[PDB]
Amino acid sequence: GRLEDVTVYSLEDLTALASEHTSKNTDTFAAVFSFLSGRLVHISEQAALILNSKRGFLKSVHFVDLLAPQDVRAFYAHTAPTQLPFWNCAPAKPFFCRICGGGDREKRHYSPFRILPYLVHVHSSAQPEPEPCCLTLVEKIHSGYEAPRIPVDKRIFTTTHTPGCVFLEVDERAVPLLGYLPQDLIGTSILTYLHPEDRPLMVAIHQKVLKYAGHPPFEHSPVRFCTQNGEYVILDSSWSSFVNPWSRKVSFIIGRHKVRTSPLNEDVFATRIKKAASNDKDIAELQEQIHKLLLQPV
Amino acid sequence: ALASEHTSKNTDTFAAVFSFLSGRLVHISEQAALILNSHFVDLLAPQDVRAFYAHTAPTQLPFWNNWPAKPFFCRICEKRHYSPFRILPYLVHVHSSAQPEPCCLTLVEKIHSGYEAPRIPVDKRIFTTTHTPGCVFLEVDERAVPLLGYLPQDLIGTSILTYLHPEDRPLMVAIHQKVLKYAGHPPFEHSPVRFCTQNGEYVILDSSWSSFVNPWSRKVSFIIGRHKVRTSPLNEDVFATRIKKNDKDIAELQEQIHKLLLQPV
Repeated sequence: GRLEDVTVYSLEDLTALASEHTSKNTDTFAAVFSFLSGRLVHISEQAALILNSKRGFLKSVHFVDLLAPQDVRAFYAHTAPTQLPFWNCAPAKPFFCRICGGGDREKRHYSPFRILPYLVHVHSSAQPEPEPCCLTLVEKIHSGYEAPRIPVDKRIFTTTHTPGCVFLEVDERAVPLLGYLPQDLIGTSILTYLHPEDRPLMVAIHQKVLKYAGHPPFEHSPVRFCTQNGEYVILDSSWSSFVNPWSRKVSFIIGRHKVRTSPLNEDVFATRIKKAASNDKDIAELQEQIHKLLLQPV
Repeated sequence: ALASEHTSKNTDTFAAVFSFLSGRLVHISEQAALILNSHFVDLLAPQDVRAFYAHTAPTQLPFWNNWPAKPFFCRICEKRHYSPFRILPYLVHVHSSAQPEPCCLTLVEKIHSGYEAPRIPVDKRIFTTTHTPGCVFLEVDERAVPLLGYLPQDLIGTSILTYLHPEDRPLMVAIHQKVLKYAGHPPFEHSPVRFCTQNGEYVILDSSWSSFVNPWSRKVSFIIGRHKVRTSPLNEDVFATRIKKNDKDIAELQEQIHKLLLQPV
């Protein structure tokens, strides 16, 4: 089908490919993996240091095997060879993953990474052509409460949720603020992360969500939100909504959250065990009643 | 529930239960659209395999008829043919000689062109879309599938502009001007536009538009349209082979839309 040129690369071209990103700092690497096999065609010399891994081991892994299993689905979704910009018009959408250095399921430490993916072709000949590849610019990220430390007036993030109180969207600013990746939140319920003493508050919030539909956004009472290291952070939030213009019902609820405290353990990404068993009791109670009150048109 | 059995269906619907961490389909309903075999991720079109995995990842699946399920789509077929199918994936558990599996049960519905066999009523030829300030599709409702020929995965991430008749594209500038002007008000109509269905032929779309404005950064966040096809396309099967398959001259248009859509309101 009448196609424009590709720009094909080869193995020695890959050494320099995004040296601008790889020189940014000591947390960045570039990986190129084949859409055919899932194997690494090129990865930066510094990636063994950054993943705490070994150069040999990595030239022979499938990239996905490095990924935390929670993240494999976002990986496949965000790297589909069909959404991908080519590599230089609007182009390049960040996702997140935890990636380990592939140790031995005991010494395996996952760090969170921010990824920019691009499409690329390389070298050899199969039955037709030169190798479709993903170019991945990777960067280790840090808890917003360490080191640098996101300034206080910048500790803001945005989320949206369904009338069923299920998260639809979370902007990337949340990640170093809460220690979760977007995929951890999407499809889960906001109520789960809330302090129990604070969940009933959502009732009045969604009542205001109706009252103020078509009106500017409102504030209410702060709520404690559980970061992934387990400690709570106080959200000071503004809320509003989008009502479907045709059936005038609330389609989603939107929050801009100012994070007003810091946890004690400054590392929101610290490894934690947490029991996820029995707890959806008062949760379905609130979800059911909030949903219910939200069918009132307009 | 925890067993080894059955739910049947019928008439361009059938069930494939397949082995989870495994491969081979356990069960398959006596109904077979085109020639037997005994394999299943294998029956999918190249470009659909990514969706088939996303929507059937064991964690996303709900339990069967519990005490809830959401569609995805693929083309899941000389050599080959490929039809469109609507799917509902579930997690269930099955017995074998191998001392309970993990098991995904899927209910599969062959999809017809809204125009072919049992045509969709004219009053029901409505669907909705959303796109960014940069004219890229974010959301497409299922009801677009039988009407355009494309599965949502073909359209999400691509540009509205691409699909519009070149004759019709520059209405988009004005349609976006009105979006700013009618921001905060109920939907508006503007001149219609023609949309290139998957087979090659165009249809007229009569639409209303509105938008969602970010409440803090007072700029348009996305644009929503509800559309109604006026007129059957030249070809019946909106899914049929498709003939005239390059073109640019779009990019400038989208910078213009994107630039004008920067105005806070």
